[PDB]
Amino acid sequence: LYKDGPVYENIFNAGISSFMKHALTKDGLTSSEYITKTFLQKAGIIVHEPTVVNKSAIAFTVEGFRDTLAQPAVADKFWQSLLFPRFSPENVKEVKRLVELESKETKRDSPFAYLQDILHKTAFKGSPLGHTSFVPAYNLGYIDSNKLFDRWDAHYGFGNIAVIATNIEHEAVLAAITDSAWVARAHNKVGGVAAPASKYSGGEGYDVVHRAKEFDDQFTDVYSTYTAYAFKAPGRSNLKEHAASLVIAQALSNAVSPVLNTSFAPKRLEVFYQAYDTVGLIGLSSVQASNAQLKAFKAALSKIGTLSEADLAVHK
Amino acid sequence: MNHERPWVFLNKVTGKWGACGWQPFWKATSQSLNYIPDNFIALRTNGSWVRNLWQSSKVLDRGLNASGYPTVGTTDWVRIPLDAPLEA
Amino acid sequence: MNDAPILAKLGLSKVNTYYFQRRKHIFALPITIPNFPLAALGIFRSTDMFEERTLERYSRDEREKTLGKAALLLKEAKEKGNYSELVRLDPTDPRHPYYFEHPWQSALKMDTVSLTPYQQYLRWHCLTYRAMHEWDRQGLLYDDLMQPKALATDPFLEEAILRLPYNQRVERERRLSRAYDLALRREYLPDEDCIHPEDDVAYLHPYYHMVVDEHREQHENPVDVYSR
Amino acid sequence: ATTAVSGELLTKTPYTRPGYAAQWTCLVVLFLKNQLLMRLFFAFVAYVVAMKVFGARFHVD
Amino acid sequence: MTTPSLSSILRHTRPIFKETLRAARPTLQNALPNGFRIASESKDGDTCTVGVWIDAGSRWETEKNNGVAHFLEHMNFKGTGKRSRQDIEFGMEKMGAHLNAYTSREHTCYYVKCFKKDVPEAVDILADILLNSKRTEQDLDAERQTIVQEKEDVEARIDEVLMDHLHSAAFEGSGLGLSILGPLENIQKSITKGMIDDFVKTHYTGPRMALVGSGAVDHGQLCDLASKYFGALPTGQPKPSGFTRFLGGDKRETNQLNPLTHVAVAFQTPGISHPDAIKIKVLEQLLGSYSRDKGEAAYSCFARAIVMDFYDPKVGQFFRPNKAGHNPIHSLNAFWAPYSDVGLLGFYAIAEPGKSYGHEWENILHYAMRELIRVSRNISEEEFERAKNQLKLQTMLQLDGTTNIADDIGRQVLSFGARVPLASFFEQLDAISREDLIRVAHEYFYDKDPVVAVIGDTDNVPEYDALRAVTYSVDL
Amino acid sequence: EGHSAYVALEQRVNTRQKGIIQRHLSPYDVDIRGNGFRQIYRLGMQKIRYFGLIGTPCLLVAGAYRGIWVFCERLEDERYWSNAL
Amino acid sequence: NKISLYRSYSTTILLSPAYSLGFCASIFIVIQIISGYILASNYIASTNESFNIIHNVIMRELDTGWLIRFNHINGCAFLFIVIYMHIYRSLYHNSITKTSVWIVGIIMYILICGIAFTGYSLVYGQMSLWAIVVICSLVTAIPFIGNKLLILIWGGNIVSSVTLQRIFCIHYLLPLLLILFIIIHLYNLHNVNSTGDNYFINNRYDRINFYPLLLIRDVFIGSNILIIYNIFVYYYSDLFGHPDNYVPANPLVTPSEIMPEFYLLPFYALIRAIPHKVLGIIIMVLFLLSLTNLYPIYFIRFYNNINILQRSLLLLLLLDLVIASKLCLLINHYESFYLLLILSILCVLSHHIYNTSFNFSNSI
Ligand code: HEM
Ligand code: HEM
Repeated sequence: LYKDGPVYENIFNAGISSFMKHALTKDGLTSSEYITKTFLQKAGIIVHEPTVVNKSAIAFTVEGFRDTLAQPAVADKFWQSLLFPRFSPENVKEVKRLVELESKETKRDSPFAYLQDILHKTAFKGSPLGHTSFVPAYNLGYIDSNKLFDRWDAHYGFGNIAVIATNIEHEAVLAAITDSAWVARAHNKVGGVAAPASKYSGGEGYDVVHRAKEFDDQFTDVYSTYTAYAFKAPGRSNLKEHAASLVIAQALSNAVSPVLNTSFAPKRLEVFYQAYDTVGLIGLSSVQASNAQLKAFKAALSKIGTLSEADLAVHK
Repeated sequence: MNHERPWVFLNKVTGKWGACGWQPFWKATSQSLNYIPDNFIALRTNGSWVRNLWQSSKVLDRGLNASGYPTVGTTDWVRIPLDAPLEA
Repeated sequence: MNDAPILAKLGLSKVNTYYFQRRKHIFALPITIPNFPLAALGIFRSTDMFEERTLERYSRDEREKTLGKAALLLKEAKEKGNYSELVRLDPTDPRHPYYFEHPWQSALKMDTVSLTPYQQYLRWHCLTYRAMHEWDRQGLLYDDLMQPKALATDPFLEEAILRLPYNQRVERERRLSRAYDLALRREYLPDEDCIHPEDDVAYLHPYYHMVVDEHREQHENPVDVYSR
Repeated sequence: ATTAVSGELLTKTPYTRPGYAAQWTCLVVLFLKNQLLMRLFFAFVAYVVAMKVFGARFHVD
Repeated sequence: MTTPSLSSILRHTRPIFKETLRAARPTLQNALPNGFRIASESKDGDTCTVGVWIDAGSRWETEKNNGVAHFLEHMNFKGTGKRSRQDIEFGMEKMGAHLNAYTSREHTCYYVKCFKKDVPEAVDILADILLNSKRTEQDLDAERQTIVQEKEDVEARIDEVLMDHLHSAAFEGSGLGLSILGPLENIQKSITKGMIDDFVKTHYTGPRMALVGSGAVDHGQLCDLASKYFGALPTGQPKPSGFTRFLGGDKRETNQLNPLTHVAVAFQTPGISHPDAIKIKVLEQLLGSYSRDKGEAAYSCFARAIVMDFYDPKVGQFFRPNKAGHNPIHSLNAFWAPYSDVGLLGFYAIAEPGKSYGHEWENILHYAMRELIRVSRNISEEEFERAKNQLKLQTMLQLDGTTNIADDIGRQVLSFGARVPLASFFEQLDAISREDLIRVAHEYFYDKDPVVAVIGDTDNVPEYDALRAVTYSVDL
Repeated sequence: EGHSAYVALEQRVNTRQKGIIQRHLSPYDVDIRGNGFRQIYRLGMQKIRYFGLIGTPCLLVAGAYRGIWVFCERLEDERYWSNAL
Repeated sequence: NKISLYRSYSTTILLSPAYSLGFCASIFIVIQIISGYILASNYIASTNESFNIIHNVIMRELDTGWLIRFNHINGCAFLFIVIYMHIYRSLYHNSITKTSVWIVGIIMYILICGIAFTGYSLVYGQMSLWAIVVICSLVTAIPFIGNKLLILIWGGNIVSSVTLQRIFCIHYLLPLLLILFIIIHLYNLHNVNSTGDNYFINNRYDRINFYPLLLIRDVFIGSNILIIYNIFVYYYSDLFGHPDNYVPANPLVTPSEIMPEFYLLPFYALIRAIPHKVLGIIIMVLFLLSLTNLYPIYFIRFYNNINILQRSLLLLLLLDLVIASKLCLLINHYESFYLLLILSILCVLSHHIYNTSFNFSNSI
């Protein structure tokens, strides 16, 4: 887990983390992309695409039999990637192509994910949680090797790296990430990065795109409008309130989604609960939404408010 | 070589059973002094299928309701594997 | 050389690899044509000692030297925490692991005491044979004359040119166009503008060598023997 | 024109471009080291072949 | 790019594969005298998946009732003799669970995830919907439009449409080559209560149904419930045993406005119960997969052969260099779709259409077919080992969660008659010989008729005739 | 011309050119004698020096061949004059 | 659109007058084609009428048939001279980098040698007959199928009228294939452009339009070389020939010295300097094949620059070829010149055209 994401960007760096998502996975100083990935893939290890988790960190995840992951070579390759980058211009060009494709595909094939991006962008208007998770068009030309190196220097530090394992005995993990010579060859420094808090607007409010004029209609949906109706909810800071919010979200989701699911049921609704540190969103994203529908959703939430201990047992 | 482990045919309407398996065979010639043939009918096994067949004989001859076993083509024969002893 | 202290502290030689060049084979195979029959075999060879010798980059000693210099850079980076700076030095910086010098860049200020008679001849020849071609009177650098061709291209060379910084690429192109304009009339730059041998820097060979190594990388770690 | 390990540029060593006599001597020496032995060997082989195979005599009476 | 690349000079350390073999509790199985099967795998926990797997998909339709299986699936949820739709939904909601129905070409399943205390009620509801559901014409007429909307929605999934094209091309004249939902004209007018009742009567029989339990479940309790509810099923006629002929050919949909081109090339293979099943699985894992995020880091000879021609400078002696501007491949994936009778083993490539009348797809298919021939002729030991290890891991990766374990149990029970213990499976995986794998590869790939499905700019994708001429080489 | 190998090469190698200013005079404003004698002298001197350089090995080998030719010619004359053929 | 005509093709500004040799060779190809077509319209190929129909009909019944014949002869000689200068310039400027152009040029050179030989065979004189006999005696040294092969080439045990007729058909046919190969030569060149005095990669702003400047330069150089050519046509008509070809062929008598034309002499030397006939044939075939650039094919090869040592060695190659020609003619009477003949031939065979970058490598 590497600490970098939209919450750490500004209006001039918007999307730089996305480059960092891929640039670190491309050729480094001490191991190219061909050497690492193939060496991991030929060892029966599934190498996942790096992801941004809570708009605040980049996860590089690897999956395989525990015995294959406990050996100190996989962790060594990850250490090499994170501590000795290269940021070659040709790799940066490849990353530019990849980020363009990611934005375009998410817009075309994941309209609900794009709607979530808009929801956050307008929800937390002048605060770090309102930054964009996709590279804006202009920055596509601006971000290059020098900017990437400056950001890497700013975010450098073993305090910005974490290791998380789920089916490996703890000691073995410690035996794997501590046998690397490259960690011993790296500048020793604990460097933290901090971001401010957030407030919440969102709004009766709008991102305009004529999908029918942008994409071919046969294999994508082009005649629909995506409405996200969201409210402020507690984050993960308080475990009691987080659990209460989980119960509320499950109650709302079960009261809207069909109970009897068929094979080819279409995706028209989603009840989402995005939880962050000390703030969150809970709401309903839908297509062809209506005032009656949104009023019914609000009334359902209010009704959930008045439930008793006995009535809360089912939803719990 | 790797073929199927020995099995037991069982005919339902007639109610008659019998073991079976794949017998390798080759043209006869001189043998080898330093080699006792391994298990060839049931490859990579400690040869327990004989014990399973001996134990299961009483079960099968007594009358077994093998409707939960696969058939062999369109005939009335079903295959019972001899991986583990048959009790039902 | 300007790399001499670094090469000395690592136990290597302070003398250019232009010396120590030697013939090891009788047949120069694969036999290449156009070449008259005997000359195709390569029994007798004609060289002016200014050949590229690119295939000799495939050696363990060169790798050991490169990794020694890289280790010095990484040790400094650990000491001071200026990693990025040190991994972004220009290849014309003597501390760069791929720094390369032309023989004439050090011929006028070499010790020459540890040189055999043949190597002293090589030094004199390098200087005078450089003087014999008059690319310095055309305002060019030797590395400017490494130009790819339309057919049977030198792949590394092309890539080596795209790795250059933009300004240095533009300056190379402008030098070439000025030399072209001069060559129209077979004119030379004013005598005071003659390139000093120590100014004739090998600014493209480090990129050439880095490209060669990177291209051979995937061959030494194949996915499978039959893969492409 | 390249800097020293300390990062400064030193004064260029004085240099006088070699003259035509030096260039001519260099080319003569290079040619001789390239082909003197080769051509002597070929002359010897030609003499042996002519005196033996083709029956040339190279002496009178 | 002044920064050197030390990876080309350094000596790298190679990780090696070492499997982990956790002993799972054996899968118990019993059978009622009716033949209905009951399979169960128990594990420590608090939640369990209980379901019914039925061996009647859309494979048994003759274009007069195509989609009747899906219509039946939708009709089972509209109320029974005892309960109504509202009552069923209320029961599920009180249990806090969802009832999922999935319909495939040769399998259907109705499953519920619940707590161990709701197992009897879940089994009761499953039996109620499966056996006692009343399917009247009025309700049949009230679901036609929802199914039409589902047809229009699933027609918009490019991958599903491509696989439907592949099956329609490969298996023409048999229900295995028909779409699951069926023709629109069949949805709106043809399918009737008579067809639904005939389908249910013919295919919902004892020996073709299993009750599967996974997780914190009791096998004895499951058996008692199964006898209580599922003991009265008829011992109907056996599963049809016909000949499904494979027809090499092509199904190409032209849509030049699409941003990506999807091409699937498949070859005929024997069924899932054939002894070559494990060898075909190892072949599938040998061809491997590739995603664009990897770049040149393709771990298989196949994908790599197709990828490095977009990084090769292609410098020649008498011709100018022709290097691609960028890598256009979005993904390559080897797939195997087996069925009790037949199979489709092949590759699925997604890449940009490219410049009109270009050579990108010509090169892609050229190198794909060359690699097929090469593996038909010779396979390396290191890649053989890689393929076997990847098959081990892939087989293990599919058993995440009680629902996935139950799905595996049900599919294997319906196909092979009983679940194969993983160790036993692995026992057969270390006994495969490289020569046997080469023979299997040569039997089904070399000089055989493929089936091709194309969606996208067919202006650049080669036609069938050319593709038929590259399954063999003059040298051999 | 746009689909030619040398155009492809110039597009691959050279950047997008910028900051180049060219001045051309029409031939009606240029004197054909303008730079004639100076160029004649310079080119003559250059070619004299260059041919003096690259012609030396040929001159040396031709001298050796001339020695051999004289020897063989007078040997054969002596052979013919004495009926030793 | 005259502008579109100007800019349809552009070259470098470093095309010195030495780059008109291709145009001169084109002029002489045109001259040979026209003169040969006029001669063939008055030619009968047989052992009873050939020699007579050239000296008694062509050169004495027409107004300027003699002029046409002298044009044909001296045009062949000057075509070979210009082609040798063309090849020498191509080697001097390292033009082997133009791989297509070079291979097509070598094919054309072999074809032109064949055309010249077959044409010289048509004058059924003493030298023509006996040159045919000697070359065919070279043919019959092939192992196994040599003798039969020779018969198929001659249609009999001796040179006869059918032999002359097939030679005439070959001589007529080949120059037109040569024309097609010249077209391919020019097509490849226009694909890769010209080197010039020095090799540079030029953008359109550094190049100049081919038309009409280079066409006018070609006209100027062509007129000068045509002056030189016509000095030989009218005042040295028989300088590039052997007088024994004015004696009608006598199969019963062999000339004192059988000598080919000056432009084939080097090849003849390669046969006199190798005592074994089979070895000489093999070495000639390897020589011709080695002038090409057809190997390696799938090994990465690229070309570096050329230097003063290589240019001096090229001059040495010219010297050795000339000496070999003269000596191979002189060895008939004087046997002590075998030493210098063999020395020059060995020196020729050991000349490096392409500097093998593979000269330098390391062992495993
Ligand atoms: C289609 C074009 C050509 C035709 C029809 C042709 C035809 C003839 C004919 C009929 C003769 C015999 C008449 C005579 O000897 O004066 C002849 C002689 C000859 N041709 Fe050609 N010719 C052609 C092209 C060439 C070419 C391209 C060359 C090579 C430069 C060439 C070289 C010769 C030579 C060397 C002779 C014998 C010279 C001599 O008579 O002493 N011809 N040609
Ligand atoms: C009939 C005989 C030939 C004709 C008519 C001919 C014609 C031409 C012409 C018109 C050109 C372009 C103009 C020029 O650059 O001089 C040319 C270029 C060239 N020719 Fe030929 N050629 C002939 C024989 C040969 C031969 C035997 C070779 C040897 C392989 C050759 C190799 C070349 C090369 C290398 C060039 C390009 C030189 C450069 O620009 O770097 N040609 N030829």
